[PDB]
Amino acid sequence: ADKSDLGYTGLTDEQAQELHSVYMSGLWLFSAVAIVAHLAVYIWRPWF
Amino acid sequence: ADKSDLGYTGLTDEQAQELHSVYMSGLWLFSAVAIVAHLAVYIWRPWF
Amino acid sequence: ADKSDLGYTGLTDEQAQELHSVYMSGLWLFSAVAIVAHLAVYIWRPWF
Amino acid sequence: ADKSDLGYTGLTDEQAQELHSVYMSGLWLFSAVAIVAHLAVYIWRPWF
Amino acid sequence: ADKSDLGYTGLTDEQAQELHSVYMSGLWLFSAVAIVAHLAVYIWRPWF
Amino acid sequence: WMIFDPRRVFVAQGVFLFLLAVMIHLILLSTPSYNWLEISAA
Amino acid sequence: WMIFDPRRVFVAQGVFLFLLAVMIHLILLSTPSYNWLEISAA
Amino acid sequence: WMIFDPRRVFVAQGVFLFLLAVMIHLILLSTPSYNWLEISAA
Amino acid sequence: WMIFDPRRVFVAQGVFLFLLAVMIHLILLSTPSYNWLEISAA
Amino acid sequence: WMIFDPRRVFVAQGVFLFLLAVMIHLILLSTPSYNWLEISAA
Amino acid sequence: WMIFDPRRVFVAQGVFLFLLAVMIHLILLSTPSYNWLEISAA
Amino acid sequence: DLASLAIYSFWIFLAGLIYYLQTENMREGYPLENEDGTPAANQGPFPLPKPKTFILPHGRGTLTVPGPESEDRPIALARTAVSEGFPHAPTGDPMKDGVGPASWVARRDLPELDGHGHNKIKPMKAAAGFHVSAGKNPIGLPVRGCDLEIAGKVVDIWVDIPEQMARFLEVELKDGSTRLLPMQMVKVQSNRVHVNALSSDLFAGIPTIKSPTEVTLLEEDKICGYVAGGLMYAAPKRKSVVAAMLAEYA
Amino acid sequence: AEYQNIFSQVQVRGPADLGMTEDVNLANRSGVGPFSTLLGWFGNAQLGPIYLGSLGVLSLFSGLMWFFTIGIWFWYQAGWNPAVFLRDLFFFSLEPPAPEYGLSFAAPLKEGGLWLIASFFMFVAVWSWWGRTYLRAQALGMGKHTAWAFLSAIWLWMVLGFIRPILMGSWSEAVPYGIFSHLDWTNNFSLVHGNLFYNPFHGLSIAFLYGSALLFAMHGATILAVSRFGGERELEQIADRGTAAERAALFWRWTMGFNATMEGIHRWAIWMAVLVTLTGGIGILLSGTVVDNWYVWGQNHGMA
Amino acid sequence: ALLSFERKYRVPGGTLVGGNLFDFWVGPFYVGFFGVATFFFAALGIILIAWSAVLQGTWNPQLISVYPPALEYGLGGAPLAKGGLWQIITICATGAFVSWALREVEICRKLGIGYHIPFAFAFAILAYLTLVLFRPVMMGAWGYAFPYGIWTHLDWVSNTGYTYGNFHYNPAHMIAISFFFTNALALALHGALVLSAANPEKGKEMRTPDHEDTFFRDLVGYSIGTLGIHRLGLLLSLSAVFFSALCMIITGTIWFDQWVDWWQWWVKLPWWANIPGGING
Amino acid sequence: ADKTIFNDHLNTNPKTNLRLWVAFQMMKGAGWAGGVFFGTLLLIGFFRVVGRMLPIQ
Ligand code: BCL
Ligand code: BCL
Ligand code: BCL
Ligand SMILES: CC[C@H]1c2cc3[nH]c4c(c3C)C(=O)[C@H](C(=O)OC)c4c3nc(cc4[nH]c(cc(n2)[C@@H]1C)c(C(C)=O)c4C)[C@@H](C)[C@@H]3CCC(=O)OC/C=C(\C)CCC[C@H](C)CCC[C@H](C)CCCC(C)C
Ligand SMILES: CC[C@H]1c2cc3[nH]c4c(c3C)C(=O)[C@H](C(=O)OC)c4c3nc(cc4[nH]c(cc(n2)[C@@H]1C)c(C(C)=O)c4C)[C@@H](C)[C@@H]3CCC(=O)OC/C=C(\C)CCC[C@H](C)CCC[C@H](C)CCCC(C)C
Ligand SMILES: [Fe+2]
Repeated sequence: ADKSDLGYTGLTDEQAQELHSVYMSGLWLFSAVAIVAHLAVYIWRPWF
Repeated sequence: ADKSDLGYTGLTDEQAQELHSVYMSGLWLFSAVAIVAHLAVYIWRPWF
Repeated sequence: ADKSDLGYTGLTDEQAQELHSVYMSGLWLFSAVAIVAHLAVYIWRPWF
Repeated sequence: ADKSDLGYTGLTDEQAQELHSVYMSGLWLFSAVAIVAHLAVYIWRPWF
Repeated sequence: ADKSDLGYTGLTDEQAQELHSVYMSGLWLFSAVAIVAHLAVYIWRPWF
Repeated sequence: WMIFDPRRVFVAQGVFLFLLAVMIHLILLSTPSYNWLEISAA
Repeated sequence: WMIFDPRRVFVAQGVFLFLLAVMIHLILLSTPSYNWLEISAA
Repeated sequence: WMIFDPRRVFVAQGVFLFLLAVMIHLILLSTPSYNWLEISAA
Repeated sequence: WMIFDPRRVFVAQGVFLFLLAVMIHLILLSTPSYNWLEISAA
Repeated sequence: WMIFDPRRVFVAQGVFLFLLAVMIHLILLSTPSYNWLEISAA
Repeated sequence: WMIFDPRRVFVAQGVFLFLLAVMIHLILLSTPSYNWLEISAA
Repeated sequence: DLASLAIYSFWIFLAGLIYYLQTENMREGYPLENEDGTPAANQGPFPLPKPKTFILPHGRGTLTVPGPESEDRPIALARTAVSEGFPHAPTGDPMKDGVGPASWVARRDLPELDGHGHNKIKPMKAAAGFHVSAGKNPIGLPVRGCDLEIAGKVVDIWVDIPEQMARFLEVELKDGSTRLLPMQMVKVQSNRVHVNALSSDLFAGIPTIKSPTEVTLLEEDKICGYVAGGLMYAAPKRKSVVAAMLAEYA
Repeated sequence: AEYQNIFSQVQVRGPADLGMTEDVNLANRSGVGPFSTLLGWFGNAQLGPIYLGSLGVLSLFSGLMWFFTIGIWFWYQAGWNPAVFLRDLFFFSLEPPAPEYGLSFAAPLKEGGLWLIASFFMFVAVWSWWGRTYLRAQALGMGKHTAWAFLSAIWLWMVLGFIRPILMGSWSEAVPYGIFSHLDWTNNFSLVHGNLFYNPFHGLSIAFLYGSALLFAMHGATILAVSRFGGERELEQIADRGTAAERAALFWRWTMGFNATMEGIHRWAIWMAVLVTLTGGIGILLSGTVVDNWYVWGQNHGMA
Repeated sequence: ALLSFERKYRVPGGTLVGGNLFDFWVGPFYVGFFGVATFFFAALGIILIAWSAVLQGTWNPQLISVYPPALEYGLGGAPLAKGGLWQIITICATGAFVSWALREVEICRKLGIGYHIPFAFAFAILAYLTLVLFRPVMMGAWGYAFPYGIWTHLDWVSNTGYTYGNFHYNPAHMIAISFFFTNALALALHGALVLSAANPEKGKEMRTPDHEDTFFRDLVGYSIGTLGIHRLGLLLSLSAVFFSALCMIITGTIWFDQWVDWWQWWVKLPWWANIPGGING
Repeated sequence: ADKTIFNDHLNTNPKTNLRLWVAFQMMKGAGWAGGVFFGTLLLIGFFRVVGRMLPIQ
């Protein structure tokens, strides 16, 4: 059993509930965590 | 049986009854067992 | 359900609201923004 | 269901639809920069 | 010479009644002319 | 659309960074002149 | 359930901390000049 | 089932004891402790 | 048939010229004459 | 039952001793401790 | 029939101009009398 | 002759070799099609040649391979994902249409021919091969299904001559309608056969042979292929079949 | 006596079935050998018939007399007693004329004796039996591929006692005779030419012998695995693609990353056989009058 | 990616426990439940050849050296490059080989072929592992093994390969070459076999399964069938592995001396004991 | 005896678990054993068990 057009599955309305909460905020739970995590890595230890 | 939304599954609130005892408390007592060990390892005996 | 001939798939708008909406995540943030990553490079350190 | 005898495609007019975009102009600026980013190298450094 | 009667094999339920039966009952008269010679060799000749 | 949201979105970011970071840890372990406790040796 | 509970984190994370601890053992138990358990006679 | 008797258990009773007897006697047919068979020579 | 379109220029033709790059690069960067990367300091 | 009669009691009963005895009479012909027939001079 | 053309000039004779191009190019570079391109150092 | 000489005819000609070979290996199957019936995204770094001469073994006419690749045989799958890569799913029962494990294809109606003037495969009742004379003889034996249950009695052999090796166990049902089943998938322990591929309540799903003698090539694809049909699927998910699928040795 | 019908494997015997008749002969095929039904419920159980004449009573007889030529130089040292003969059934040894006589057949029966006769009867024991893997390959109308892996196989035989040690002026450059003798020559061409490792012709002659357990370690496994469908008949699967050619054309594509055909798998199997003793044909055809050393060849081409 | 008849075979499952959690087709290549594991092992071990390069002194694949641990350190580990990095590639490569031989079983339960293929790479884990888990384990430590390279273990197979004298003398080895020379004896034919059916001389009919008992019977006299050469071709190549492990299970742990000291227990017999004869005399 | 779904049962006292399980399914396990779990531990498990009391000097 399958639907017709765009897009499935899915799943209107899940363009802003499934593909933005664990997809765009993934670029936040690791990308923004890198902002504070890297502030003590770039100097350890390229400058010995 | 599965549902609809996010996470579903989930399975709200099977997202806060099984991602809590072994996900949080599993990794928080994997952080209460790993950090402590270092405190007999950091200096004994990399300094030689 | 089965499918037919050229050019499913394809095809539209599961190629226009999907493949057009997933592919350009590798032809911009690695094509034009890499030139911003070139910024901290294009003089460090080719020129002595 | 599929296709027929040699070639299809083909075909007239389907030859210049999927074989003249990233193969005609996809190998034209690749050749342009192969003279553009080569004339600035024709002189450096075959000469000392 | 084996274990029992027509037919074998055999047997249902089996196994819980065959390989458990070929390691005690057939050893019941082997270990009847064996343990006697073991107690005679608990002292000659281990301690030289 | 398509792909997986209740499947391959919490498992495409758990063995993918571990397959780009912790395997990358080995090359900065391939140092023994740097290295975060080999400095005592060199 | 977002991820799998009785499948991915009851023994599969048990070979996640185990996949890290021991591959580095033969780097820290090893090393030509640390030991402090082998070199006690010579 | 899956274990044979008209063929494969008639070897488990007939000669399994003869083997586990004389084959272990081979080594201690000339041994510097137990003896008891080559103690006699004079 | 014989040769199609949308699969080569994405992962194959991308390593057909890069392959043809390093078979030219790994020759002209080592001759006792050229260099242009190391010979820029001394 | 579970083994053939006229192939392990009549004439194949002669290869459980003919092989057992003659091999026991080939180890102690190189050994001068027994012999019992090789010395006939005195 | 028995052989091909849209596969022996579009991808075969088009690589017969690269297979035969570079082979002797470095056979006449290995033999030291041409060189011919190294005008830099001198 | 020389120290460095013969090797520069080896990295050039014998390197023009895996380019000449991999194509003779990438004939059948190619050219590439997608998941419906359509010119595919590519072909490969070893592009496919147009087929050459293949004179047929029994004057069967003209067929050139690489040969049939298109969508002539019936295909039906209910798609769960639209992008290429993720698997498909049967509409009804996966043992109905023939999608997934049980695999076949529509072939032309002619029994495999060998030599003397007759088909490759025949039973013992027709090709009077080797009979029964003296002593007790095990022809006519009971069988057990994958559900560990009686299914039918195999009472005849399908003989061979050139390769001297029987091929099929003709399972005749009580109805009289015969069901067919291959050879390298069966194991008899003692007195009664025990199958582990198909249950005793799924044997009619394999249709019958219209001729008890003819072994056409259209019909040697499912009979030996449906056995895989219950090798992928059978049987989810809990209880006595789990103690019949996992573990084991042979 | 009757013939059993064991519980499903299965088998029914073959009676009086010779084969084909077009170009061969069948009268010389006198008798179908007595069928050893060695419980032939696995493979086959058939003997005879075969081709007979003088394209045949020459390889046996020259095999024989080559076979006879080295064996009496095993009885030569024994002491004329059969006890020492099996005690040194291998320790005995035999070689051609001395490294200071060589090409000269003028060596008596005393010293450099029984190498000129065995290699003389061998030279009609394998050059008329290669004329039967190449001629009986036409006894019906077939190809000759069978003797195209046998014309690059008696090619490593076309250096070891033919082409090296005849235009090199030495028979001691041709291989000693028997069981143990030629193994103080498989460890003699090795101490001498500087260890044949840096010699990537003998060495890459080995790189076509470690690969015939990479093509046949899976061929007898996989065509034993697609058999539950019907791909064991290798003559109804090529053009008429069978249902064992769709249980195989995906596997190695999914696995290691390239499939073949049912005409295709016999074209890498014999492109890892016609090059075993060919790269080593060239790998013992260059260990002679080029650079005697391969340690002093492995410092001039290999890092340069 | 998929063939023209790969429309139907595309079905999920196969994997052990959890679901289709890992079983996605990437290209022609099968990336199953042992797929992102072999992506994990592959992108981790190619640098384990490039690790012993900044230390040993050779980045080039010519002489990269991750030597086996020292002969005398014990049941623990080693130095760094001389055994430690050696001990790192130990469960990276052997972690990958069976992230693949049971991922083949993720293509054998999926359809329904014979379980005989995930079985022939298993002898590749019975001559390699006759070098790590078997011999080095007992007589002391991991020091009784070889460097990983392409050349280093060559002049290790040569120079340190006369330590049992002359190895042709070894009877477990001899007969783990006697299955390694017949290896290619039943392939130079079998390979020409099914080319000369379809392509005879020119224009001639294709052959049938009865022209195999008028060619090979017209050859050497034996004909165990048409599927009796995929059951004497697996009798060629797998067995050059565990009769070679045999003279690597008996060679160095029991008889670390010469194995040319092996062929003098054939003359010590009361028949011909005090009486020499040929060659020896 | 049946839910018509699979091939086995739920609970109850008779009819079931009286002669399933310990009968038919995995009966080959013990027949395969007796020579694998017995013929490969007479020089390995006994190899590191005597190292216990005697090696206490
Ligand atoms: C180029 C270097 C040397 C050499 C290097 C080696 C090495 C290394 C090996 C041999 C081995 C052998 N060589 Mg040589 N060999 C050479 C090239 C040849 C040529 C040839 C030029 O065509 C021939 C005919 C032979 C002949 C032989 C066989 C007798 C033997 C086993 C080969 C095999 O695997 O087949 C097996 C299948 C067959 C059908 C061949 C039939 C021969 C029988 C079956 C095997 C003989 C075993 C034994 C000697 C018989 C003892 C019986 C007693 C009565 C108990 N060699 C050259 C001269 N050869 C192997 C060996 O074990 O030597 C004794 C071995 O390891
Ligand atoms: C220090 C040790 C050296 C070394 C020392 C040598 C020496 C010395 C030799 C080789 C040679 C070879 N080495 Mg090396 N080799 C080394 C490493 C190895 C290793 C490995 C450990 O990986 C292996 C597996 C091998 C094995 C090989 C082969 C690849 C090659 C010989 C091919 C052959 O014998 O076919 C031969 C097969 C034939 C000629 C076909 C037979 C044709 C004849 C005419 C037909 C007669 C058949 C007859 C009738 C049969 C009778 C049947 C009866 C009816 C029963 N070497 C190391 C580096 N090696 C030999 C060689 O030639 O170098 C390339 C050689 O002399
Ligand atoms: C004095 C010289 C000795 C001698 C020195 C040695 C030494 C030393 C050895 C041998 C060994 C062997 N010798 Mg010897 N050998 C002699 C001459 C010969 C001759 C010959 C023709 O003269 C031959 C044919 C042989 C052949 C043999 C075999 C019996 C045996 C190797 C088994 C094997 O390779 O499988 C085993 C297969 C493997 C180990 C591979 C494991 C498979 C793995 C899992 C796959 C690897 C994947 C890879 C990492 C990835 C690359 C793929 C890419 C990604 C594409 N020797 C003489 C008599 N020989 C070896 C042995 O017996 O030990 C087992 C050995 O060490
Ligand atoms: C008796 C068994 C014979 C055999 C059988 C066999 N080999 C097989 C197979 C079979 C059935 C396969 O199915 C599989 C295959 O894909 O077909 C070719 C394979 C195979 N045999 C291969 C190689 C191989 N087999 C060999 C030998 C043999 N294979 C034996 C002769 C040899 C030699 C000459 O000894 C080699 C080199 C591979 C091409 C392939 C194994 C595919 C595989 O399992 O890949 C997993 C590997 C990774 C995911 C990489 C991770 C590993 C690390 C990252 C690095 C490893 C470090 C290590 C030191 C590598 C160094 C290699 C060399 C420098 C030694
Ligand atoms: C590509 C390389 C591989 C290869 C290929 C290869 N080998 C081949 C061939 C090919 C193409 C054949 O065509 C030919 C063949 O027919 O195979 C069965 C052969 C062959 N390779 C063989 C062996 C062989 N294969 C080898 C290996 C290899 N061959 C590699 C793996 C080797 C090595 C390693 O050197 C050997 C020695 C034979 C099985 C066969 C050669 C057939 C032949 O030439 O024999 C002629 C017949 C005789 C000599 C008969 C005489 C018998 C005795 C000499 C006399 C004593 C017995 C007699 C019965 C006395 C009793 C008296 C009676 C009258 C009662
Ligand atoms: Fe084959």
